[PDB]
Parts: sequence; structure tokens; C-alpha cells
Amino acid sequence: MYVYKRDGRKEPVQFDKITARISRLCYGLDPKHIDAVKVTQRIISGVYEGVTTIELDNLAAETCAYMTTVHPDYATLAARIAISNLHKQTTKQFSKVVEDLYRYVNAATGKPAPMISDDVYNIVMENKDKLNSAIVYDRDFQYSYFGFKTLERSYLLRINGQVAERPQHLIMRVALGIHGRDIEAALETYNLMSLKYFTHASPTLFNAGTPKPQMSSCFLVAMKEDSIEGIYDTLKECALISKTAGGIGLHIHNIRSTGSYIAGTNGTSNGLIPMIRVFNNTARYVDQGGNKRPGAFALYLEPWHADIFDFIDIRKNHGKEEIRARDLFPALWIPDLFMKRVEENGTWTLFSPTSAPGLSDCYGDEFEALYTRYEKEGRGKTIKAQKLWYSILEAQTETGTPFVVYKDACNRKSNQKNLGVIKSSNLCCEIVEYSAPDETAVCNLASVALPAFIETSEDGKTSTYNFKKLHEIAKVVTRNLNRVIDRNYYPVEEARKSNMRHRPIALGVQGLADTFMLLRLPFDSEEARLLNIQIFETIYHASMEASCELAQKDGPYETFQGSPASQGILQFDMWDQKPYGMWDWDTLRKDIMKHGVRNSLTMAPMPTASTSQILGYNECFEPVTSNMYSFQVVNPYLLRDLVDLGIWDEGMKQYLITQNGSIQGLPNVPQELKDLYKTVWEISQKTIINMAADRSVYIDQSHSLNLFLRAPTMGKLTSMHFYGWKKGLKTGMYYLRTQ
Amino acid sequence: MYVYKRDGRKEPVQFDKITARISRLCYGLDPKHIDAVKVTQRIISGVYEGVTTIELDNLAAETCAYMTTVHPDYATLAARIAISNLHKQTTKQFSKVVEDLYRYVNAATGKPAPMISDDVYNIVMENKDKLNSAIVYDRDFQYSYFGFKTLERSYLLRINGQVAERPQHLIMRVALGIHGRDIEAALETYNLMSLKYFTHASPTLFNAGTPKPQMSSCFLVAMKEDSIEGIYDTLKECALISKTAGGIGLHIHNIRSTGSYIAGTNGTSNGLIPMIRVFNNTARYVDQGGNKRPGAFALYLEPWHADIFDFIDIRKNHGKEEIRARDLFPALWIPDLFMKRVEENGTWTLFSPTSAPGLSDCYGDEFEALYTRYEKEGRGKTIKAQKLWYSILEAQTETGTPFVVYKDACNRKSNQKNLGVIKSSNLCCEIVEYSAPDETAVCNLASVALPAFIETSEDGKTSTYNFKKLHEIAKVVTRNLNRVIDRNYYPVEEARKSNMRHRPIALGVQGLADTFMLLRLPFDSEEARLLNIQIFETIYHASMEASCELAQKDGPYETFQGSPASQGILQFDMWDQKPYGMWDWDTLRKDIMKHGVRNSLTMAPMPTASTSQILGYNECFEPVTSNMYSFQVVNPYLLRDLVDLGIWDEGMKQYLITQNGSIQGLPNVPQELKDLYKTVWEISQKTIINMAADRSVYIDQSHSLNLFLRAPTMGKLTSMHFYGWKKGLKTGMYYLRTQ
Repeated sequence: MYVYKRDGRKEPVQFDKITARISRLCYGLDPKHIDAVKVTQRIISGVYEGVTTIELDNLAAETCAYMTTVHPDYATLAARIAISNLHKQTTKQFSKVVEDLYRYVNAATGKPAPMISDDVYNIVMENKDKLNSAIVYDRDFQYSYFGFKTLERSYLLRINGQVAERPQHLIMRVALGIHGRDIEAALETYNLMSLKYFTHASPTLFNAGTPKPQMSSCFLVAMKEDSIEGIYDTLKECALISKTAGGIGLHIHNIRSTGSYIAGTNGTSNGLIPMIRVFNNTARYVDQGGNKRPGAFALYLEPWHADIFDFIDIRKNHGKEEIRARDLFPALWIPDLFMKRVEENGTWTLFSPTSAPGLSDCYGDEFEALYTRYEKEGRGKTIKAQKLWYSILEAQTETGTPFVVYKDACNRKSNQKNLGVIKSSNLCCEIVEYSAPDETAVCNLASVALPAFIETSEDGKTSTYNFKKLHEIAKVVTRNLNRVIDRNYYPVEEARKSNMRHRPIALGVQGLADTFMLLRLPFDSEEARLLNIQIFETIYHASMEASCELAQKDGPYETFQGSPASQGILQFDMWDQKPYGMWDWDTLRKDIMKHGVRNSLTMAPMPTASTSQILGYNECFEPVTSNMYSFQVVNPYLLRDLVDLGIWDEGMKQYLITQNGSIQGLPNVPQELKDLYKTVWEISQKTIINMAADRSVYIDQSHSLNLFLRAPTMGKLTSMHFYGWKKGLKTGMYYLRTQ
Repeated sequence: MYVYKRDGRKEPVQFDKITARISRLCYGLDPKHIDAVKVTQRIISGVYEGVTTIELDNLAAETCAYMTTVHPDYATLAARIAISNLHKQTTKQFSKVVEDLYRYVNAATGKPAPMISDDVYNIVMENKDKLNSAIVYDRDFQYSYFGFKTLERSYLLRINGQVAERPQHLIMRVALGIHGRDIEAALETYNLMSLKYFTHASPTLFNAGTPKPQMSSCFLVAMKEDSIEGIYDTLKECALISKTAGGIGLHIHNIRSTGSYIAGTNGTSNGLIPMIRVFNNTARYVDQGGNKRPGAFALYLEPWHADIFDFIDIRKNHGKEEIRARDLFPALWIPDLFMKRVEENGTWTLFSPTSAPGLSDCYGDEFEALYTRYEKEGRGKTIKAQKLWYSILEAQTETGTPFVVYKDACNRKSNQKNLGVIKSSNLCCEIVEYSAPDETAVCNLASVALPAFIETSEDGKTSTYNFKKLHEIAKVVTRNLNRVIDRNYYPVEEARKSNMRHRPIALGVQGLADTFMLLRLPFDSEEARLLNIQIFETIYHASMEASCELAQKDGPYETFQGSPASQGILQFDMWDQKPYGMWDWDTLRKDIMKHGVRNSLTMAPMPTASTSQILGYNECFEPVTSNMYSFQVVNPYLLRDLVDLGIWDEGMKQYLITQNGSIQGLPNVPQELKDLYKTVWEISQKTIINMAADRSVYIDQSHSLNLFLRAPTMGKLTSMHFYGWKKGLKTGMYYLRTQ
């Protein structure tokens, strides 16, 4: 045989070299069952004679995979082939790669187009090899190559159809795309970005220093008036906030339903769904940046609507094709009176929206004094309390929509009740921010991995989590995120209008099913409760004293005369509760009353759309949806843990291709390898609660958390939504994946 | 027999006390055949028991209609009943009707609703003693049943389930808010309105001096720019312009096709296909400000578009879910270069609009040495010309659409050569104006009733048709509209600034069929050609000397100079044809020169199907579409002459609940009556190119022109779509009804 190298010649195929390519990259791996012999003996056979080495390395980045069927020491062996292919077409450095891209003249016509900024470009004409002598190109291969089958895919920007970028330049332009002239607090962003401590979210790695920078993550767009005029100033807005990306979560509680009297020529406005299709034809045209991610829009209604029955069974597939709008995601905002209508059992009004002005408004004790008189007069129709509930949950049993939410609690314990009550959330059910005709509150997010602060204690034997590092790293981020609300070139004026005001933010985690299964504390017992409070109680102390120091100097977040932070109050204290105590809470409360804070809303964790992915950690604060991912992926903490006690050779390989992540039924697993790796289908959702009431108290904003089932009944939904409000959950139901 | 009265007393229908209210109402129409003895019985028989004489007319008044089974005197008889029956619940008074709609305490929430502006209302109070004192209530009983049944339907202002204005009240309420304060020009209107001389625009019936006096029917809403910036504009520009009513013929000749290079996002937009349906859910939804009459626009386009195939058959049902639009009229704007390139045969480039745009702004000979500039280098692709021409005559073979209106003909010969290149015709193909970024040129429709002039010529045996007074009738209307152009209310910046400017206006004709079949004249011969010429030599001259003298008093229009009119030129002299001679074109020509004209455009003969029926005439310059209609109807002049040479019966009548209003076969039918009562599917399609040219030389704008033929084989739509351009017709096609 002959091989065609990087030029166009012919290699007599060797066997000590194709795995001197390998037995010298079979490294640090504990190879008790892993060898370079068992490898090229299933590749050489399927090698073409009309396909280049890159196109040969194609099969390998796919072939080294066929071997994780026994031990997790083949992924970084199929990762050392893929990321190695991009080390080819464009040489190693961060300068040249980021060089002939700025001077970029196209094939079609002939005009130089600056792909990249003048910003993250003119802090490198003088500082270039402090950024190539502190950049170790080994950390091009500590990324799990699915995070790189996201990086090649598109994340590493391209030229003439060439992924000229490696991962080590997928981490550094985000250092002086944020900090820049302060190059000093800039590399400290990269430092931990190529170590997996935390990776920045979906959009913060998109355009981090190109010509006209938009870097805010989740928009809370506002509608500006019911009728012909003030609806053309939101039709274009979410559209504009979908040409330059950005998921949205719109609010409507005062637009005239299919019954309301007309303010002109007379007739009737056709209601709520001849709306979710014009906007849907907009929710279905502007592919967020022409052919990128298409546009996704959350929407927020309430049961008191005359067309609350037009809006719930929406994401359903049947029921014609004109009143069903399939891509404008619905979300709840339920009045907590409709709820204390459901359990006692009674009745519930559904006004025709010109029938109640500032009913698009009332909250808590003021909604139980602005609805008590709106029915002793009958300004709509009052339908049952457990029958709309039977169309709320049935919208959820074909589809999943909507997402159960309460209106009072999003301003009760939430930090906004001063500039205007919080009307809208975002695309993802956690950002609790106020929106108006002039005010549009934006958000910037990132994902902090928790399998990145775990270390071996000082007698081998035992190991408690490392609290300092999830804190001394989370200080870097509140200085990473005080340069992102900043350099944001906003597409119009709205996005700008109310992001330079409050400057709100959302911080979370990525690798909870990496940490428990890692810290040798099972996913469901006591050692689980005594670890999740002190992972966020530290974050609410790791991102609020580095915002507490950011008011001595620059000047506070413009509106502070009234916000809880300066009256002996924070968040968890609004939660009828106290703190843990290890962190300095008798002095940090104090730390903000004389000087202040630069941030407003902070703690808001995320499931990470296109982000935990990359880091090779399990998404957000969730375990395993399934242990066999796709194709195939063997759950690794269930392959590092089932090849030693006498339980690996072949057989159980069928124990999961149909069993649906079911190590609940397995033989040679006694009782300490069944509980910790409980698949989400067979773990109880009653007790994902008692620790989320211990992980929602220190949350300025809100949080998005799924509800799971294996055999669906709506009384399980009268004992799963029914267990997320008496405690007082920040969201009743995110999504729902049935069976 | 019982028929409880409209009030409360117990009345009986007899044999000559409920037909004597009808034998006293038996004036002006023949009694030879019509006897008030043949029928009452058969309705009195159909009379059941359980309804007041408020509703004793429902069948009774509808029945004399079913009696046009003999003569056209049961028709204008059927109404004489019902008019005497709306005359019931109503309190006629012109100052108790206008003292119940002004002070109109809407017990629907609290707020009254205006139906008149704060000008026209007060024009009634001090006038009532000579404005409740010239209203003859014989002419209330002189309108045809179907002219009424369109008014009682939706036109008239209806209050609490009770209609407001009787005909004359409206015919005069269209006189106190046009001319505003001129009352001796308020009588001037009503007379000739109530004297069968003419009828105003579409909206001058719906909104004459009303809350928002919107009096313009035809719109020309233009596409602004090539991204969200200028697209969500024409969107808000076809929305307020349509909240308060008015169809559109949008031109879209500067937006990039399927596959081009976007404004600055870096990718590809799908083109004109997932584009026209963002607009759709505004056409369908907003039924002219909700539940009135929704939107369907005439989308004008030019052939060089790379989306002119994903378009022309848009109105075909049988194909797919999204691609077609079944409720938005497609339209064309063909260059003088397309029609010269399907004769000898070759090819044509369909360009992309960031490659070869601006031909949308070229014409005539700005095309023939400027299109041969984009093609002879190859700036698109060169696809065949006997295939697109086929998918037009496929859309015309199925749908009917599109409407053919040429461009490099609607640009080279008019009276506005000082504002720009004409890019679009309206919804109706009868307006030729300048529409640009915010220069939305407008038009209020109108159409002169031609018949009533036929006088008791000076013996009673040989009649006359009049141009003498038709002239001066085509004079007082061009006053009416200059008072209408003005007392308006426009919804955006666009629709205004190009209306006080050019001041273009829309006049037409209706009842053209009534006249021929009347005057011993058919629709074809020399007894018919030379006629449709001196009728429009007395209208165009008048309307354009009912504004030549409003350049003395009111003043000329800002951009009149440069226009042919200021140069010893007009229309029939731009069509390069000899003057007729009966009218003054050496002095009117010598008095526009020195003085000017207030209006640029007067001529624009719409389909007049927004006006024709309320009177009784036919849908503009077209003849009859079936000598038998629906509620069946049989040609009345046909039905009158049936008792002359004695062929009126029932055995050759069951020959017209049959033949579909066609007359070509019967053994015995006289020569000039064979000739007299022909259908529309039965005459040739050659000479409608000679007389339309004998009716477009005295016509400045375009005219809406359908084409009817039973057979659509393409080796026939050949030297039958050509002649309508080699001579030089404007709108070279409007509608292709096969059927």
C-alpha cells in the first residue's frame, strides 16, 4: 500500500509509525484494558485508495470512537485525531490566523470586508506574543471532541470554507474582546477557559470582537401598544432581535381578544392567534443572522384570557394548520389566584382585555383586591378552576408547552419592584426583568463547570469539594461580565436603552452530574443536600462582593434608592429564610449599604444550549436524560466505575440500547452503583424539589428546571406542579419529556 | 287574514289595500303587461302567521323581484315596496337624525362614537330650514332593488341594529363635508347624484365627512429598502393605509432574489417567497380595521427578477402548502424590452438585485441601451422565452392572473415627467403615478353615469344622446373631488405629501352597456366605434378644464412645469394622433400654457365595481356577462322588446334558464336584435385593441381591462395578446376569466 501525504507522493504503510502516532498519544490514560494494537487493526481494512490523509483522519475521528465500548480512554484518542487535523491547513499561531481575515475581499465582486474588529485587533499590534508564549497548544485537546464537533461545525470561524481556527483561539479573542486596554484582567479570562473551570455561553463565543459587537444573550423584548401602530414597533423588534441573534420571551396581557369592541371602523379584533402567525411568519423568516440559528421566541400569557384557550394547545401538531403556530414557544405567567382556585375548587374569570386596564398589572395582595371586584360585576366569563388546568396540562401531554410560572414571586423575592413590576422573562424561564415601551432589559450569560473545582484532600481516603476555587474563579467572571454589558453595540436603541441602566446579569453552572458522581457522594441521599446549598450560597457570595467592590470607583447601577440591597435585605431573606454562614453575610450585607453594587440581578443559572456540550460535562444541574447518548455514547462515570468490581467484558452492551438508561434492574451491581447513577426516568421528582427550595433562595432572578416522568398521568401533574408553589418555586414547570 | 301593524293595531291584507299602496305607486313604468292583480294572492298564500308589519315585507318586497320573469317593471317596482318600508322605523328628519348621532350616548361602555367630523355636523343646524326642504321623496322610490340591497348590506351607517341614513340623506351627506361649507355646491352634488348623472369614489360613500375622512380607494404603497430597516416599513405602510381601508398595488422592484448577498449578515435570504407571507397575516387578519373587508393587493413585478417563476401562478390551488398565495393578486410591470424579445426568439436574463438593479428605474430607450449592458457581459443567467410566457399563460390558463401592465409605456407618455420613473400600478391597474420612499401618490376613485342624458329629443320618435351636458357633468365632479382630495384624513407621512403636490385624481365611466342596446346601437360597428370617442372627448376635456380654471383661483400644482401640459402637449397628442374637433383644443391648449392646471391626472377608469351596482348600471365599459343572472335576472331591454316583434313567452325563455345569457341560434330573432343582445363570450378579441386605443388617447392614467374567452389554448392567446401592445395599450391585461 501507498499513502498520499501533505503534498502528493506515496508512503509504504508502516505499523510502528501509525501507532507511534498513537502509543505516544496513549498518554496518562490508565491503560488496564486499552492498547494501540486493538486499534489500527480495524482501520487499515477500511482504508480507501481515493481519499486523503485528512479524509483518512476523518474515519479515525470516527473510528477511535468504536472503542470506548469498554473504557473511557478512547475519546481523547479520537479527539487527538480530529483537533490534530486543523493543526494542518492553518499554522499554529494566534496572529496570522487573525490576520488575512481582516483584509477580506470576496470572490463574487471585490470589496475588503473586515471579518474581525478594530478592537480585538488594535490591542494585538503591540501585544501579540504575550498571546503566543502564554498560549499552550496542548489545550487544543482537553476539549471532548463533541464540544469540538461543535467547534469545527461552525464555532471556529471560517474563511474560503476553512476552519482556520483551533480551540486555543476559540478561548483568547474573548479575553481582549471583553477587557482589551486592560490586558491585565483579560488573560485571567483565558487562563481558566482552557482548563474547563467555566466556559462562556452560546453567543459570547459567537462575535467577541468583530466590527459592530452584539454580545448580550437573552432579550426581554416589549410590545408597545395594542392596535395597528404600536404593534409595528414589536413586529420589527423581535425580528431585529432575530437578525442579529438573541432568543426572546414576549409579554401580552392587554391586547384585544376575539370579542373586544373596536376603537375605530367597528367590528372585532380577531383575537390572539391571527397574531401568533404574522409574528410566526417572522418567527419563521429571519434565520438569526441569515442561515445561522433560526429565531426562537418564548411567549407569556395568563389564564384570565378570553383566548387563554387559543393559546395553550398551540404547539400541538393537529387541529388544522392556521390556529396552530408551531415555532413561537408559549410560557405561563399564571396569577397565583387561579391556583388557589384550583385546589379548593371553584371558578375563574377570563376578561376580554379592553375589559380590564391595569389587570395586565396587579400582583400578590393587590391582585386579591383588583379581582375581588372584577367578578362581583362580571366583566368577562368565569370558567372552572380545574378545566383550564385540564387544558394547561393537555397542551403539555402532546407537546410539552407551556412552562408553568407564577406572577407575584417574580417581584416579591426578585430585586425589581421599584422601576416597574417584572412583566417578561426570557427565552429560557429564569431571567426576571422589567420591560416597557422605552425600557428593554437584556442579559449576558456563561457556564461555570463544577467538575473543575474538585480535588483530593490531605489523607487520600476522603475528599470534600473545594469551596475557595469555585469562588476565587467566580470573582474573575464578575469582572468578565462587567466588560460585556459594556462593549455591547446595541442593534437599535431599545436594547441599549435599558441595559446601560440596571445592567442585569445571569450566572450558572455546567457539570452537576460530573460533580456528585465525582465527589463520592451519591445523587440521592443526605450528602446530596449538604452540597447544593453551599455551591450557590457561595456563588451568591462569589459574585456579589466583587460587585460590592465595584461602586467605590466607577459609580453604582443608576437606580439604587429603594432596591432591597440597601435596607438590611438581599434575596434569601425575602425567602422567609436565613443563610448557611461560612461566607461573610453579616459583613457583605454591610458591604453594599455605604458604597453599593454595579450589578442588579445576578444569580440566574442555565442548562447551557450549546455550552456544557463542549466542556464534556453533563448539562446544568441535571443528571442523565439517558446514559446511551445518540449512534452511541457510554456513560463514563458508569464505565470508569463498572470495569473494576468484576463487571466488564461484553454482555451488558445490550442492557441499554432498548432498556432506556436502565441500570435499575442490573445483576452484578450490589448497592452503591445503582443510586448515584439514577437515570432521570427512574429518579423521583418529588425530591428534586426540597433541595431546589434550598437552591432558589439566593437567586436574585429565577431558575429553569425540568419535570420528568416515565409513565404519564395528570394526577402525577396534580402531585408535581402541586409541589412547586407552597415552597414557592421560581418556575413550576420548565419543559416536560414524557415516557 | 291578520297583519299586526308596525305600531300595535290589528291590520288585514286585502285585495286592493295592500296592493293599492302599490296601485297608487304605479307611475312612470308600463302597465300594458304589469297588472297589480296577478300575484298578491300567491304571496298572501305564502303568508303564514306570527310576524308584525315591521317584517311583512321580507318575502313580499323580495317577490316582485321574482317577477322580472316578464318585464323590467317588476324590478324598479319591487323596491317601491321596501322603500315605503324603511320609511317606517326611521325618523327621516335631517335634524333629528343629525341630533341623535352627534349626541350619541353609547351605552356599550360609556363613550360616544363620532360618525361625522366637527365641521360637517354644524353645517346642518342653521341650514335645516332649507336642508330639510329640498329632499324629494319620489326619488327614494326610483332606485333599483340591487342598488339598495348593497347599501342595506354594509355600506350605510347602522346604529343599534337600525340603519341611520335613507338614500337621499346620504346623497346629501355626501355634499356637506366634501365642499364643506358650500351649500349651493352641496345641492349641485346631490342633484346630479340623485339625478342619475354620476357617483363618487368607493370611500366617499363609506366616509364622506366622517370621523377620519379617508376618501382614497387606490393606494400605491411602495417597498422602502433591502433589509429589516426598509421592509418592516412598507409593512407599517400597507397597514395604517389599510386600517382605515383601501386596496393596494405594491411594487417590489428593489429587494434581492432567492440566493443573493445580504445587507451585512453574511449568508443568503430565501428571496420573494418566504417574504410575501409575513405580509399575508396582515392581508388576511386586518379586515380593514378588523372584520370589515380584508386585504388583497396587486403585487407588481418586472420579468428580470430571479423570482418571477416562484410567483406568476401564485393563485393556483392544486399545488403545495406555502408557496402559493390564494388571496394576494399578482401583477406585472413589463419593459418595452420584454415584448420586443418574444417575437423572433432568443433568451432573457433574470437578474439578481445587488448585481443589476436600477432598470426598475429605466424604460423605453433607457432600457434598450441599458439592459443590453447588463446582459452582454452576463450578470445572471440566460433562460428561455417560450416557457415563462407559458407559465404566465398557465397562470392565465388556471388562476386568471396576472394583470399585464407594461412599464416602458407607463413612463414615456403621460403628464408627470418631473418626479421620476413610474415603478408601479395600483391594485386596480388603472392608476399611473409616482411612488417613492415617502412620496406615496394617491387617488380618490369616481365614475360618471352616462345614460340619463338621453333626452326627450325634439319629437319622441328619434332620440338623442348628449355630450353637450355630459361635458359639464364631467365638470362639477372635478370640483367635487378637489373638495375631496382636501377634507381628507391620511394615516402616515407617506400617503399625504404626494397628494397636495401632483394632486392626481381618478375618474371613470359606468352604464356604457345601457346606452348602446338603447340607442338602436350594438357594441361593435361604425355605429359604435366613433361613439366611444366623442363621449370621452367631452369628459377628459371637461375634467381637464374643471381644473385648468382651478389654476386661476386655487393655483397650479407644484411640479406641473416640464410636464407635457406646459409644453403645447397632453395625451391624445402624446399618443401622436390627430385631434377630433367638436371640443376646444386650440384655446384650452392656449389656456393651460399661460395659467396652468390644479390637477395633473383626472382620467383613471377603474373597474367601477366599487360603484356601479348601487345605481343599477353595469361593471364599467364592459358589456353583459350573462343575459341571465343569479335570484335569476333576464336582460330588460331584451325583456321590453320581447313584446314588440312578439317573441316573448316561456318556451324560448326556458332557453335562457339554460343557454347562460347567450343569444346565437334561435330560428327567429331579428337582425339588429341578434346584434343587440349578445353575450360576452361570443365576440372576437381583435378590435378591443382598436377602440381601447379609441379610448386611451384621451386618457392620462391607465384603465382596468379584463379579457373573456371560453377557450384557453395557447396557439390562440398568440396574435390576441400582441396587438394590445403593437398599437400601444397601457394595462395590456387585467383579468383572464376562462370558465
